[PDB]
Amino acid sequence: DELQWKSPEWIQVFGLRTENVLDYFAESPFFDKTSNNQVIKMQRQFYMQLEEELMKLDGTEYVLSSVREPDFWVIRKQRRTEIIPLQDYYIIGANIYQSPTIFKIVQSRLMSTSYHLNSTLESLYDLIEFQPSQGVHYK
Amino acid sequence: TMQLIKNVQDLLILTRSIKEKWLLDEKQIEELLDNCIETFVAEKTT
Repeated sequence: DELQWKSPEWIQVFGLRTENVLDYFAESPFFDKTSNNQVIKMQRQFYMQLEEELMKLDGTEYVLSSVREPDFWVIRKQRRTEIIPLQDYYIIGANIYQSPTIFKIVQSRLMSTSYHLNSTLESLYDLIEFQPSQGVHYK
Repeated sequence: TMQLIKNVQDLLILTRSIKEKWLLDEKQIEELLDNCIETFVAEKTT
């Protein structure tokens, strides 16, 4: 969720397009060989029609949740049973985008805010001089 | 903890307030002048 995978050279041996974007999804570390696409690939060695083929097979699925060429697409990782999702990866600018939560991003927010709050609090807290008659005064 | 410390300072303020609340013949003369006046004029001069 914290990382960004890019194989900018992978565009160069092919060019970066849709079926390409699928395959380039396969090239990056974000890809899993435990998916059905790897099985289909290996079987082939030994874009709609692909989606047609995924309907026959049972397992985890990765499909195309966008086309903005030649830049952006969502690629959806979903668990098909009715189709349940899993996570959603975006493809923008020849870089694989990590699908970071919901909850985790919010966690990041809270963490940061709290941290600097603490810093300010201590730094200022050192400053005041207290006398019973004078209360708290800043010298 | 900070609130607690502030409360201690408050107790100090109270104590200080309390402390601040807590904190906030004739013949003798006629004879003596008779001499004084005499000696002072130096009128005697004899």
